[PDB]
Amino acid sequence: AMETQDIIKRSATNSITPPSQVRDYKAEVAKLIDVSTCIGCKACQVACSEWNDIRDEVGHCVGVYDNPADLSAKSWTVMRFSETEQNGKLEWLIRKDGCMHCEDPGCLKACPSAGAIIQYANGIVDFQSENCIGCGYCIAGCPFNIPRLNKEDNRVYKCTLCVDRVSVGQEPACVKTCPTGAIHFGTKKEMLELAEQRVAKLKARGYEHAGVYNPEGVGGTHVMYVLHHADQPELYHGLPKDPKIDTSVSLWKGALKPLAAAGFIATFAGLIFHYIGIGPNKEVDDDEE
Amino acid sequence: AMETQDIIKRSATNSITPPSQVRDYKAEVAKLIDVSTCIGCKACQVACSEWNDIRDEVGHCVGVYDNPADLSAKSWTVMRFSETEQNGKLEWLIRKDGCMHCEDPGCLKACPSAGAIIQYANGIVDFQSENCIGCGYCIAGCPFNIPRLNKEDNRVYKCTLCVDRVSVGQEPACVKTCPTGAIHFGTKKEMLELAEQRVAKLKARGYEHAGVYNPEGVGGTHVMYVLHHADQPELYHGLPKDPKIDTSVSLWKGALKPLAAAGFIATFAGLIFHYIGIGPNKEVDDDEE
Amino acid sequence: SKSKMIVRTKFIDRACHWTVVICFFLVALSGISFFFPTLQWLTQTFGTPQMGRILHPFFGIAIFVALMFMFVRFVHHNIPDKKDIPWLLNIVEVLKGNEHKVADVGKYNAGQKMMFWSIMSMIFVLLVTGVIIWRPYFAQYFPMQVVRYSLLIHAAAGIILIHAILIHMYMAFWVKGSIKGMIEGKVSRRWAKKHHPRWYREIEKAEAKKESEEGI
Ligand code: HEM
Ligand code: HEM
Ligand code: SF4
Ligand code: SF4
Ligand code: SF4
Ligand code: SF4
Ligand code: SF4
Ligand code: SF4
Ligand code: SF4
Ligand code: SF4
Repeated sequence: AMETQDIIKRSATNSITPPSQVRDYKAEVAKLIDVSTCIGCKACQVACSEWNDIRDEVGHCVGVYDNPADLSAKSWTVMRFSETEQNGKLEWLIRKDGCMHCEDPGCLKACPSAGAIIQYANGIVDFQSENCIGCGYCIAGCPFNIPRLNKEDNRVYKCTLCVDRVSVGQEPACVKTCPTGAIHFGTKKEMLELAEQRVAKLKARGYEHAGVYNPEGVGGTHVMYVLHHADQPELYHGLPKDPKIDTSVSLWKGALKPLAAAGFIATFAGLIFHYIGIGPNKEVDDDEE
Repeated sequence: AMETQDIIKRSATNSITPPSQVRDYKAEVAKLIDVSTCIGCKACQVACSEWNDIRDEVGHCVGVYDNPADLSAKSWTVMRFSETEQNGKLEWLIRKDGCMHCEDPGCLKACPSAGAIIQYANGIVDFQSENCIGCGYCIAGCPFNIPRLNKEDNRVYKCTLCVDRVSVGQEPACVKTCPTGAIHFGTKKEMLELAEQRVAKLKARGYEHAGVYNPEGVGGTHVMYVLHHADQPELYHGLPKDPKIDTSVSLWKGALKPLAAAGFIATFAGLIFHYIGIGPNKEVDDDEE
Repeated sequence: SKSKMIVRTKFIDRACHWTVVICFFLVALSGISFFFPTLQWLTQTFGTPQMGRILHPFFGIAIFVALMFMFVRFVHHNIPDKKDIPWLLNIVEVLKGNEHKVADVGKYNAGQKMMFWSIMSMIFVLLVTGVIIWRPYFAQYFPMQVVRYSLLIHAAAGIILIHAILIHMYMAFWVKGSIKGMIEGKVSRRWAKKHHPRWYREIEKAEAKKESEEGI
């Protein structure tokens, strides 16, 4: 572990013993998914599985184009389809779903196993499986419901932002494959620029609420979207509006720990000083004099 | 760890359980810095930081060209300048400073954390950060004052001899960049040859004490110098004359340990056999008969 | 002489003592983990090796502060005097459980006094060398050579103190009735007569006399 010496966050690691991160002068990268240019071809699902050496089961059709129906340990990205008339005419909104590579990841914050989840200087959040204990805390800590457990090895898996390709200078497999160029990749700074240019074009076409989805509640994401209707992200098969780490999780992983620590220390002190101060309670402390 | 199976030395590892080193049939490599051809351009500082993804702070000028003023966790090599008239006329002696990759490294000898410092069969001494506890023992163990702690992660860093480039067949970044060819790289055997050829040329120009700096006190180094004045290495901004691991460190990390071990074992034996032999010292051993 | 026990140690000095013992356990074990790296388990004394490196010196400082409180409260009772010679000469006889027969023992015996000064001198040495080798806060101000000597001396002092404590615990376990006095504070008069004659004689006199001074 830590061979790259650019680990800026590490799960279950005390704040006063930070992970190796001297090689942190690197530009943050990002994937930009422009749903207004997506044709729902699923090429990204196929390219992802092919590159990553994984295959999900052959499922069933239950009335919709969506398939697989959900992310799983063997499907790291899935296209989600939504038909709606909420905006005045029939629209088919199609969105690629998978890890958002949050700047402040809830999965990492909730994880109880040291080093099971890490965040690289470039923004990629990845699972170091040797340390995963299969507790599933990360599934609840994630504001986007992304981590998935593999029944065959009790470990979670998800989109790695093709860390094995990016680490040596190549863009992710899904990015490269996208037929229409709905998916873009590069430094986050220039992806934000491309996103704003696209939003301007959508507004010029009549989408007054077009916008970039890069949620401040999780510190921004390294997988962002350009949405025709940024005022209604739920329309895109439940994309959360203003996502953030849940308050109960923040308290549980935050203040509860040192509070409990103080109680324990204080209790031990009290009991110890108590025994010593007063002495045992035996049958006769009186005939001892 | 040990994936390369060519680890010839490992910190805090008992001598009877040596590290994996079956793949040890490899030629030793070396960098040769000919200070008589150095123009003090600092290209090596820049190339090093660029390649290694590190950036130090923008410092201050306090009257000399030297900058940064010292090696740090973010500056793995620095040019050191010295103006002198000690040899009869004004000379500007300029020397590239950084890890010497000693054959018998004092940093590794002083380190108390298993695997935090290792030595490869080819001569490269490197820090495995996952195991570093930030004690700083290596800073004192080093005869050249090279290791530097990163305040942001409590770990030491230094020149890695571009282990990530050399491991796959390419010379270090500073070696390649050197404008005048003052820095050379190759197998240590041929670098020693180049060094002697250079020394011969310097002698022919009037430098009767020109020589190669490859200190026997540390078993030779994998970063060597050709010096115009090898009889006065201190002139080159304090380069040590006849460096060696300090006697106090050798005793502390050497004989003190087994001695203490014997005392502990012997003490435990004595006390145990003592209790058993004589028995407790209670209030009355006499009315027990 | 009509009470099962007599107070040997006040609550304040008992509280301190056991605070020192708990801190010492953590500091000694973490120190040993750096000294003998093969004993990997000890690298988890403070949770993780990284944490142990950080906390060792802080708990060390706490031990020194507490031992200085102990120093000013016990030193006057640990002063070597000509009466201690008898002890020093029949050590072999004392170890066989026959000290009373061979020596004059007051509040604390000659062995306890030697231990006291050994312990007090070593913690001072450990404090000074410890500060010198303390990164990131203090080591920077000291010449490398001084840091090196301090690394050697600190290790040596730490080992000496741990041996000393091993012996100090053993004796405490050996001269039965002793641990209770340090936990509860009281010693039975017979324990006082056998192991510390002169001492109890003094309490007995101080006792009776001042109560006889009242004017019953
Ligand atoms: C008086 C306060 C003390 C201070 C400031 C102190 C400080 C230090 C420091 C800074 C280190 C180097 C590693 C690290 O940073 O954790 C160290 C090592 C050590 N200390 Fe202490 N310490 C103190 C007390 C003690 C005591 C009371 C003992 C004995 C129980 C002890 C035994 C050791 C040992 C054995 C080592 C490791 C040396 C080696 O690697 O061979 N220390 N201490
Ligand atoms: C679990 C381990 C220990 C036990 C059972 C223990 C037990 C005792 C007992 C029973 C006494 C008083 C005996 C009497 O009344 O004559 C005593 C005194 C003392 N102990 Fe400990 N102790 C332990 C550890 C330590 C440590 C770690 C230190 C400091 C490094 C320490 C320092 C002292 C001192 C300074 C005294 C006073 C002695 C004098 O004034 O001569 N003890 N201990
Ligand atoms: S490959 Fe591109 S166009 Fe096709 S479904 Fe995925 S994001 Fe949409
Ligand atoms: S989307 Fe979920 S799994 Fe991905 S980085 Fe964010 S919190 Fe972690
Ligand atoms: S399941 Fe998630 S939370 Fe649990 S150890 Fe593995 S990565 Fe961490
Ligand atoms: S970035 Fe890589 S891991 Fe993530 S969805 Fe795309 S192809 Fe799969
Ligand atoms: S790059 Fe070469 S010439 Fe330039 S300062 Fe460094 S060693 Fe000297
Ligand atoms: S120069 Fe110092 S840091 Fe480098 S190998 Fe030698 S002893 Fe270790
Ligand atoms: S600071 Fe140095 S001596 Fe200490 S563990 Fe890290 S590499 Fe080893
Ligand atoms: S060999 Fe590599 S790490 Fe060392 S100074 Fe040169 S460029 Fe930097």
